[PDB]
Amino acid sequence: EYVVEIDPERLEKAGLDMEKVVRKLTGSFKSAEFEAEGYTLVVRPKKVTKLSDLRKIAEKVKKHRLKGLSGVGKTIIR
Amino acid sequence: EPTLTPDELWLVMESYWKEKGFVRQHLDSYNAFIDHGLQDVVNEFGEVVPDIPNFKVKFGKIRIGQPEFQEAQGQRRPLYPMDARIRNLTYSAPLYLEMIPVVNGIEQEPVEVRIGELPIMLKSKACRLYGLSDEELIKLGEDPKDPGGYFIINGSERVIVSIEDLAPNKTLVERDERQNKVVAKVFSYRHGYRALITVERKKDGILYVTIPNVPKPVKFVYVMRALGLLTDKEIVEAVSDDPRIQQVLFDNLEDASDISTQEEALDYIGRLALPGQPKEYRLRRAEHIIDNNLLPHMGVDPENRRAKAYYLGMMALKVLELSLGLRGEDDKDHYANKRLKLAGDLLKDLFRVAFGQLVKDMQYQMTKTYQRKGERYTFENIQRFVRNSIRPDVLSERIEHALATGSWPGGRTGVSQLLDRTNYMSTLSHLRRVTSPLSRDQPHFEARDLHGTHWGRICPTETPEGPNCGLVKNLALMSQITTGIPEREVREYLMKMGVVPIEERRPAPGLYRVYLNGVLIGTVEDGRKLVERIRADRRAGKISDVINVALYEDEEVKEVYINSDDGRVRRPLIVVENGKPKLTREHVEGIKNGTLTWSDLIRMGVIEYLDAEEEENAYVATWPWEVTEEHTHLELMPAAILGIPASLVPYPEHNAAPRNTYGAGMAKQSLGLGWANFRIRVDTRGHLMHYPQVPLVNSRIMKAVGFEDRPAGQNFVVAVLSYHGYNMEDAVIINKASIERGLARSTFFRTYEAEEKRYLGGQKDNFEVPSPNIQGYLGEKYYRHLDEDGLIFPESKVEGKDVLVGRTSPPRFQGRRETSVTVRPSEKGVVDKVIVTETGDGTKLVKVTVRDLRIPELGDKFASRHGQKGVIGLIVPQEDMPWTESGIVPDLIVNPHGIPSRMTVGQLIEAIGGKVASLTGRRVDGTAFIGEPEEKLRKELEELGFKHSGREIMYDGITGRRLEADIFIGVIYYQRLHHMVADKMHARSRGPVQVLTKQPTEGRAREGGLRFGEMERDVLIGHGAAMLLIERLLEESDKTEVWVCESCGHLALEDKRRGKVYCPVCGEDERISKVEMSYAFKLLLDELKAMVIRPSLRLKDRV
Amino acid sequence: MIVPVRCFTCGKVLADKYYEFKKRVEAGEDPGKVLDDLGVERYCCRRTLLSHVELIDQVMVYKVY
DNA sequence: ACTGTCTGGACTGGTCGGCGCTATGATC
DNA sequence: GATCATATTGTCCAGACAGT
Ligand SMILES: [Zn+2]
Ligand SMILES: [Zn+2]
Repeated sequence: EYVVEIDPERLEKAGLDMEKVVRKLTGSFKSAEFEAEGYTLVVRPKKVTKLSDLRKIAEKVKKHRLKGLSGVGKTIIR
Repeated sequence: EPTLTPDELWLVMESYWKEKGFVRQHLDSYNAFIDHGLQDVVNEFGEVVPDIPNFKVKFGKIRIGQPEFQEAQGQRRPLYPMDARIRNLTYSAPLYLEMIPVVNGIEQEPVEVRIGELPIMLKSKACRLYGLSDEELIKLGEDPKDPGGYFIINGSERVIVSIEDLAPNKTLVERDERQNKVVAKVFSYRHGYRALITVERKKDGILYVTIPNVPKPVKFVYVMRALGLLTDKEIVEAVSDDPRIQQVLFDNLEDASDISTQEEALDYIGRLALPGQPKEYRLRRAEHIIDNNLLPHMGVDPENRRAKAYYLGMMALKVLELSLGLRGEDDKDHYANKRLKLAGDLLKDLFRVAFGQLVKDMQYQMTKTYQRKGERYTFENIQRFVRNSIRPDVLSERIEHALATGSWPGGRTGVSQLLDRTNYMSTLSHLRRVTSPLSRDQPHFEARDLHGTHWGRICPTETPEGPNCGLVKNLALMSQITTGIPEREVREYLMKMGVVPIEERRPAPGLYRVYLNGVLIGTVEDGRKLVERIRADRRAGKISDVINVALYEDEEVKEVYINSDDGRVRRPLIVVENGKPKLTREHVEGIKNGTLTWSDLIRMGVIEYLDAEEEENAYVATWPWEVTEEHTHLELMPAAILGIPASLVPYPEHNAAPRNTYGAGMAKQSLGLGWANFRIRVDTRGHLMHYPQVPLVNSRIMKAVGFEDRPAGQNFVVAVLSYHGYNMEDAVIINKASIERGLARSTFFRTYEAEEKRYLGGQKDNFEVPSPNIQGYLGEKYYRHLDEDGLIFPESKVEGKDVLVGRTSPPRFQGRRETSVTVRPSEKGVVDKVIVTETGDGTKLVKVTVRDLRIPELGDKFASRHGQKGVIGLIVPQEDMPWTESGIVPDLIVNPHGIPSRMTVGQLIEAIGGKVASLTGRRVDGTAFIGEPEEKLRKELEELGFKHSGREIMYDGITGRRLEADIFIGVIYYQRLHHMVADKMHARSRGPVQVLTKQPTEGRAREGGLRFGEMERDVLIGHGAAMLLIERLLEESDKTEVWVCESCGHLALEDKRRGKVYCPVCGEDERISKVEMSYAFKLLLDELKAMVIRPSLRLKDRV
Repeated sequence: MIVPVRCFTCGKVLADKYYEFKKRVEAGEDPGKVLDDLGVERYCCRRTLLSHVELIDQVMVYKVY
C-alpha cells in the first residue's frame, strides 16, 4: 500500500494539520485504515490481497479533495 | 600561427560548391536509384508465375540505355533535352530487363526485352549531357549554367520537391495532454507500403496497440501473446528488467489475464477486424493482418514474428519511461528524427508500383496466350512467347503520368511540380525545395515555426507566405544530404569493433545500447570509447563519411546511435582538437592552387559532415577567433546558413526578419537574363530584361552561385523623399527619361501550340487559312498575318484574338470546323518565332512564340532586395525631378515613411555601399556577417568628397529652389517583378457564360467576369442597397424567366411547337405565371428535384 | 545583354568607352582610375558602366532564324 | 444521474498564371 | 485488320450513446 510522505512547507500554505487530513479520508474511505506517523501518512488494508484492487483504490485517495471546491486549481490574490 | 581569416573559409566553401554544386541531392539520389534501385525492385519482385503448369519466368539484371526516341515511322534516334522540350517529348531512356524462362526447373536462354521507358534526370549519369563541357552544351542548345536535376515530361520541365517525412522504422514518443496518455508511433516501411504502428498507455495504466485496417485499439498483451510468446514470463523479460517496468508489466498481464493462448488473441483480432464471420475465417484474416501490417519492416514471414515482439518491447519501454519520467519526450520536428525523401526514393516507389502492375499484366497475357493457343505454341519458342506477352507502355504511362500530374501512388500528391523559369534564382530555389505532408490549412504551431536544428540545413528566412509558410522550406547553402550505403557492411564493422550482439548479451542499466538506423543491435561496455573510435576511424578515412555517430548520456538511460541511411541533411564543420582547428593554411593554399579538392579535405577528416543527431554532442564555434579548448567544431561559413535566394539580400542582419523573408521570396519573381538560350526555348511564359545588371552591393556567394552571370535586376539611383504624395503607401516614383532610356525595360514572351491531331476514321486537322464560307469565321482581317500554309509570318504585329495558326477541324456528327489558335484578347505583341516539328505520334506541331515590349508604366511592381516593394505611382519627367549639387538625378523616388516603420536599415546600408562602389569603381561586398562594415563605408564616402550619412543637397525640379533638408540619395538594387499591370488588367462587360450555371466564365484568358462573393453580398446588405444587390447578383449574372403553375408550385413546361404553357404534373393550362429569378435558383430547384425533394413555389402578386 | 548607349540618369553616352574600360579592367588596373581617365565622373554613369555585364555573346550562339 | 466514447462537420475570401487527365480485352 | 458491351463496391468542437 502507499506510504505517503508530504513536504511540510506545502502544508504551511494549505493551512491545515496532517491529523485533520486523516479525518478527510477516514469517513470517506471506510474500507481502509488511515494512520499518521509524524509527517508520514501510512494506510492499512482491511481485506486486500490482490494487486488489481490496489490500483482501483490508490487513485481514489489522490482524486479525493481534502478541502476547498472541486475543479479549482491555481489561486492568486491581487 | 595565425588563427585564420574568414576569407580562407570562404575559399574552402567556394571549393565545396564548385566540386558538388547546388542540385547534388537530386543527381546523387537519381544515380543511386539507377545504379541499384531498379535492381533492388526487380530482385524484390523476383519472378512471375502465370497459369501455366510447371513453368515460371524469373527476372535477371536490368539495365538502362542511352536516351533515345522512336518516331512514328519506326526510326530510333538519339534524344536531346532541347528536342524533347521543343517537340513535347518525354526525355526518357529504354529499360532492358533480361528474362530467364524456367521449364520443368531447368533454366532457359535469357531473353532481353524492353519493359518500358524511364524518364531521365537532367545532367545525371544516364543523361546525354553528363561530362559535356560548356561548348558541347552550347552546341546542343543547352545553357551551360543550367544545373539540371529535373525531368522533362511531354516537353514540360518537372522538378521533384523533396519531402520532409518522419524517420522510417523509428519510434517517436509524445504525450497527448487532452487524452492524458503517452503515445508512441512508428511508420514501418516495406516495399513502398507504410504502416503506422502505435502503442499507447491511457490513465488506467493499460497498454493499447493500434494497427492499421483495424477499427479498434486492442490490448498490448493480446498482440504480445499472439506474436509468439506463450507464458507470462516471456512477455515479462521481452521488454526490460527494471523493477518498475517489471511491475507495470505485471499489472498489464494481470489486467489482461483473461486470454492465455495465442488462438484466443488471434480470434479477438479477427473478430474485431471482421465481425460476424466464421472462426477459421477470422483466424486466417487475423494471421494475414498480423503478418502484413504489424511492423512490416521486420518482415512478413511468421518466423520473424517473435522478433516483432522484441520490437514491441522496445516500444513499450519508450511508452513506459515517458510515463514514469525516466526519459523525456523527443521532438517530432527535430531533424534527427526527420528524413528527406528525395527524387530517388519516390522514383523507386513509382517504379515498383509500375513494375508490379506490368508483372501482373504480363502474367495475365501469358495466361491468356496459354489458354488460347495451348501448350504446343507456348513451348515451341519460349523466347518469343515471353517477349510477345509484354506491353512496355503499360509501365511507361504509369511512370511519366505520375511525373506529369504530380500524383504519386499511396495518396501522396504534389510530388512533381512545374519547374519555375521566371529567372535564375527561382529554378535553383525550386530544385532545392522541401515540402511537408501536413495540410496547409492546419495551424501547425510546433511544425511551421523555425527549429534550432535547421541551422545549416534549412534556410531560416526564405519561406513562402500564407498557408504555405513553415511547411515549405528551402535547403541551406551548406546543406548536404546523405547517399545510401550497404548497411550490412556497417553492421559487420560495428560488430567487429567490439559491440556485443543483442542476442548474446541482454541490455543492462550499466551498458550502452547501440542503435543502427533506429534499430537496436546490441550493447557495449564503454559507449564513449566506441563513439570516439568510430569518429577517429571516420576522420582517418577508414569508413565512409555517411556514417554518423552520436552518444546520449543521461543519468537514467545511455544510448549510442549510428546513422547511415538516406534523407539525413548534414552540414560541414571543421574538426577542432585541443582548441586548434584541423584546417590549416597549407590546406587553404592547396585548395587555392587546385592540388586539394573538397573531397580530399573530407578524406583526411579535417572537415566532417554532421547531421542533427551527431551535432547534439558537438560544440561549434561561430568564428575562427572564438575557438577554445572545450570547442569541438568550427563553423565554416555563418553566411551559408541562408538559402540561395536569401543570400541575394545584402546585409540581411540589418533588416527585419519579415523583410528578409519578403526579399528572399521576391528574388524569384524578378526579371532578367536567366538563361542564355531563352530565344530557342519554348516556355509558355517568359520574361527578359533588356539591360540586366549585377548589383554593386552583392554577397560573395552570388558570384559562386551564378547570379552575377545571370542577373535579374538593375541598379537604381534612389532618393528617399516625399514627392507630391505619389510615392505614398509603398508606391515609387520613376523617372520618365530613365524609362525612355531603356532602364528596367522588359520583354514578355508567350508560346502557343497547335497540333494537327488525327481522329478516328482517318479524320485529321489541316493547317490552312480557313475559307469564309465555313462556319466559325472570326473575320477577314484576323487571318491577314497568315501565310499560304496557315502559319503566321515571323516579326508580324498581332493584337487580341489574332489568328496565329490556321487550323480546320472535321465537323461533329456539314463544313469543317474552325479551331485556329489565336492570341489572348487582352494580349498583343510581335511574333518572335515559329517552329514546325512533329509530336510523338507523328502529327504536325507548330509552336509560335510572340514577344511584347513591356515599357514600365503605372502599376508595374518594383521591389528592392530588402522586402521594399510597390507599384509605380507617377512617371515624372526629368525636368520635374530633383537633382543634387553633384548633378545626379535619381532614377527612383521612395517614400521616407516606409524605411523606419519596417525597420529596414539594410536598404540604407546598401544605398551607401552602392554609392561608394560607383564612386570608387570597386564592388562592395554585402555578404552576411563578413561584409564590409557600415562605418567603413561611411568613412570612404567621406573620403570621396560626399557626406557620411549619404545625404545630398538637392534642388526642387519645379520651383528650382534649394530643399531645406539634405536628401538621402544612393544606389539601391531594384528589380522589376513579373506582376505587371499589362497582364493583370481585366475588364468584362458582357461575353461568354458557363454552360451549367449561365454565369460568367473563370479567369481572364476566356474573358471571364469578376466574382461577387459572399462577403461582397454581406457588405452590400450592410450598406442597405437592396436594388444595387438585385442588379449585381441577379440582373447582371443569371437573370432568367420561368413558368410556374399556381395550383401545385411545380415548374410549368412551355412548348414552342404547340405554342402553349402547361403544367405536366398537374394540368392547369390556365393558371400559369411567369416568374423572373436567377438561373442558379432554377439549377438549385432541379438539384432538389433530383434529390427527391419537391419545392412548391407559392406565387404572390407583385403589388 | 549589350551595353546601353546612354546613361539611364543623364543620357551621357557610355557604350563607346565601355569596351576600352572592360579591356583596361582585365589588364589589372583599378577600374576607378579607368573611369576617371575616360571622363566618367558622375557615379550614375559609373553605375551604368560598372554594373553592366556582357551577355550577348552567349545569346548569339543559339541560332533562331 | 455522471463519464468516457463514437460519430459527424468545418477548416478567411478574391485574383494572376501554368500542367494535366478523364478505355479496354474479346469478336469475325 | 475494324467493332463492342462493360468498366469494383489531421484538430477541435458538438451531439448522441453504452457503462457505472
Ligand atoms: Zn400544376
Ligand atoms: Zn549619368
